[PDB]
Formats: sequence, structure tokens, C-alpha cells
Amino acid sequence: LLSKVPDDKSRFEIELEFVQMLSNPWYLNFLAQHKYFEDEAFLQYLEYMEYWREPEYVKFIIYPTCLHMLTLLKNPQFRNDISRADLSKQVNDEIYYEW
Amino acid sequence: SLDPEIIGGQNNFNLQQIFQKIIQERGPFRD
Amino acid sequence: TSKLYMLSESPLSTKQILQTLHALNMLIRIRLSLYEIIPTPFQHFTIANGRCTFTVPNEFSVSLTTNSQDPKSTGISFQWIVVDFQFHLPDFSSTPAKY
Amino acid sequence: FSAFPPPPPYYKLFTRENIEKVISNMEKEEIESLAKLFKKPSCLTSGTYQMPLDSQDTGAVSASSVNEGFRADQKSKDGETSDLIKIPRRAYELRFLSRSLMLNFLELLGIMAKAPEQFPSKVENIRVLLLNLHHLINDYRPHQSRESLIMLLEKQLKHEESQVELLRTHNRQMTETLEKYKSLDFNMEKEGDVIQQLKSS
Amino acid sequence: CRCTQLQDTIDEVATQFYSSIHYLSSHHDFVPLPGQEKVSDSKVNPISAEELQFAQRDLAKDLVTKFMQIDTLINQLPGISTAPKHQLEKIKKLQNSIEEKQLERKSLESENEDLKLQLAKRIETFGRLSCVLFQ
Repeated sequence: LLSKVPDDKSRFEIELEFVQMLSNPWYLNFLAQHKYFEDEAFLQYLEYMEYWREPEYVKFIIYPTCLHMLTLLKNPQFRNDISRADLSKQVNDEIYYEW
Repeated sequence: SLDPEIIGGQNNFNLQQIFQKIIQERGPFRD
Repeated sequence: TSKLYMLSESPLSTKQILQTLHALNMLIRIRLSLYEIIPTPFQHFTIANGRCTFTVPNEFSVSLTTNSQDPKSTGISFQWIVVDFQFHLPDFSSTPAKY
Repeated sequence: FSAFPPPPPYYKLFTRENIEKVISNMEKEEIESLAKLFKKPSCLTSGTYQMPLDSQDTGAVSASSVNEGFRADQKSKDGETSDLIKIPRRAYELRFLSRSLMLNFLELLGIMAKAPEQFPSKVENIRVLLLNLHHLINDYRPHQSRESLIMLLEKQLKHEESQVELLRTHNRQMTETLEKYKSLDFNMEKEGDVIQQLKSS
Repeated sequence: CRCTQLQDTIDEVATQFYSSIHYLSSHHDFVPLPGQEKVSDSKVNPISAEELQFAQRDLAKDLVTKFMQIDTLINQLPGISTAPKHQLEKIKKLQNSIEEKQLERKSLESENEDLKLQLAKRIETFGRLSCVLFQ
């Protein structure tokens, strides 16, 4: 139990950027390979990311995908399949096409 | 100024998902 | 891949799900009245609560009794364009229970 | 072979134990206060853009060749003589800057074929001309975004009135089909057997 | 629509500037003077003298046509007040309008669904009765 060492302003700059990371599918794939989805703390932090959907806050977010990505990740079977490489490519290709 | 405008994604265009949901919310169907 | 891995928000309106049930039963009535083929032993049916139900006398401490209602989206009305056929979904009552 | 940064350490901090300790904090009302400071989302209002808060300014980048403003519900157009034009004023300043750019490029070709080391001056001419072109087109856009929003809101209204009227027709059809077939009753078994002895006779 | 495309056209013009000059520098230039022409054939990659003239004439034509296109688009451009008051007022009228139409829809929609329930009950009576009696 190390004492927390966070910064106020910095962690909202950071949480913005992290949401952005969540937009990337390959980052989700690596994340799953590293079995970060095994940890319950992570999932509570995801719900903490729900604060970023709020209008004043979402006004800042750059890549919309993450939001969608986040709702996508609320299904655990989805988490084990973003561990998969094939589905990963399916997701990337799906954005690429929308784009 | 800023006035609230009401728009509900009218530009953009299933019971199996309903079933699965109800399956988790009240368990078996039969009851 | 989104729509397959998508998952709805966890709230289900129980007044809603009743109204689904009403519309579902009602829709099995629609189907069955204009479903092409009923077997004559099945000619008497009850459109239950949620369910379609079907009774034929039988032994081993029960009646041969099946309940049908279905989840295929595409057909729900197309079930009538497909007078030939339909996904139906069952729930049959005997004296056993698990099997 | 490819790799990305791990998320914040404080993700690793979360436990439902410390969560339960902070709801016990809520029930009571150091460590707990640090936890709630950690749980709040303190947004920021202004001042930081790197990894601006408003869009980029043309005067900020280089010198701006002209300025203008139009009154509410009024537009300016005048008749001045280059090819004796009588046309709108913003557009004329534009056309002017464009033909001008054309000429400055012709100049550039020359100074290439006669004295190449002199080009920096002239390409500067070019650059400010293009940047002004753009700044001014940018001044045109906000109205265009607004009118596009207008057209969108108009689409929603059209869907709304059309949906209302369609529903009206459906409801009238339903009332009339309901009235045609109306034979309302309870305890229908009595009416089924009454109908059997009616059919018999 | 219009404004973004014209923006694209001036961008197209700049790209044509450096593209053109680069093309011309890239392709044959050797000029003999008094002496005899001689080349580093590999690095040179020459093009025909006539090919040169024709290509630079073509390049001029393309650029001048681009400028004409920008001009005609500037004429296509309709003058508009920078002030948004007229538009804003229109906006507010539409919002109020869709609001009241939405209220009317809501009232008539509740009455609708009530009606639907009624007829649905009468239907259900019919269906079970008809089935039983004929069968």
C-alpha cells in the first residue's frame, strides 16, 4: 500500500489522453494480452472514465471512438476477444472503413 | 446566447438481445 | 463486430418488458392465426403469459405440453412472409424438470 | 515488437476495500480525504493546450492585408475600376488577392530564370497572399456552419410534423376499424355456447 | 460545401506551384552553348526538347485554368452578412416550432397507445374464441 502520488491538473490531462488510448484498438489488444482486464481495480477505473462523457468534459475529448470503445469493453467476452488478433484487425478495419 | 436545442439523431437509421437480458434479469423464462 | 459484441445498457424497464411480453404474445397470435400449418392435435392452443401453450394428453405423470414463442428478429412480421416457416422457441412441461 | 504506455499507477491503487472505506467515510459524514480528492473529476476551464483553447489567428502568424465587417441585415457592395467591376465587396477583395497571387507567381518564375538567389522575398509575397485568402474564407464559414445547422433542424422538424400526421392517420384508421368490429364483452364462454345454440337454430 | 471546395482549389494552386517548378527542374535541361552537348545520362534522365516546350505550355494552361476556376467560384459565392442575428432568430423560431409540434405529438401519442391497447384486447378475445369454436 504505497501512498498515492497524483497531481490534480495533470491527471485530467492524463485521463483525457488515456481515454484517447482507449480509442485505439491495438492498444486494447495489447492491454488484453497484458491481462489488465484481470484486475477489478482497472474496471472501477473504467467507470471512473465514465466522467469523461459529461458535456463540459467530453467537449475536450478529441477522438470520439473511445467513448464507443468504452461501452464496447463493458462486455467481458469482448475483452477476451480483443485479446484475439483476428478480432482486433476486424475492429481496426471497421473504423478504417467508417473513416 | 445559449438556448437548449432538442435534436435526437433522427438522421441515423432486437428481441434476441432482449431475451438474453431478461434471461439475466429474471433467470429462467418459464417463471 | 460492434453489433455482435455490443451490449445494451443494464437497465431493463419492467413495465417495458411486460409490454414486450404483451406485444410478443399478441404477435404469436398474429403468426399462428396466419401461420400456415398447425397439426390437428395442436388445434387448441392457449396464448399464455409470454408463452404459447399446447396440450396433448399423455402419461408418465404428465401431459405432453409445449410452450412456444420466438426470438428471431428478421422474421417477426416476415414470419408471415415466411408462412412456410418460422423460428419458434419452446418451453415444455413434464413431470421431470432439469432434463 | 510494438508497445504502448501503461495506464496510470493509481488504476492499480483501486480496490473495493478502499472503496468500502470511503463509503464508510460518507457514512461518518487523511487517507480517506486523499481518496476522495482522488475520486473527484476537477475539470479545467482555460489555458493549457499541449500533449489552443481558441482557433488560430492570422495576425498572429504574419501580416494581414485587409480588415472588414458587415452590419446586421446589411451587406456592402461598391463599384470600383480595375475592369470596371460592380459586384460584392468581400468577393472583390478576394478576386483581387487571387489575380494578384497569379501575378506574384509570374514574378517568381522571372526571378528564378534571371536571379535565383532573390526568391525569398517573392515567395514571402506569395505566402502572405495565400494566408490572407484563407483567413478571409475562414471569416465566411461560421455563417455556413450556422445555416447547415438550420437545414438540419429543418430536417428534424419535417420528420416531426410528418411523423405526427402519419400517427394521426393511423389513429383515425384504428378508431374506425375498432368501431366497425366492436363486439366488446367479458366471460365469453357464455357467448360461445350461446353462439353454439344459435347456430343449432 | 462551396466554401470548403474553393478552399481546396487554392490549396490545389499552391501544390501546382511547387509541383510545376519541380517537374521542370527534374527533366532535361542540357544546353550546349558554343560546345557540344554531353550528359551524365543516368542522373540526367533527359526529355525531348519538343517534349519540354509542350510540357511547359501544358503546365501554364493548367495553372491559368485553375485561376479561372477560382475566379468563377468567387462569383458563385453569395454575399452574406457576417452578423448572425437573422440566422439566430430563424434558429429560435425553428426550435420553438419543433417544441410545440413535439408536445402535440406526445398528447396524441398517449391517446394512440391507449386506443391500441383497447383494440388489442378485442382482438385477443376474437382470436381465442374463433380458434376454439371452429376447432
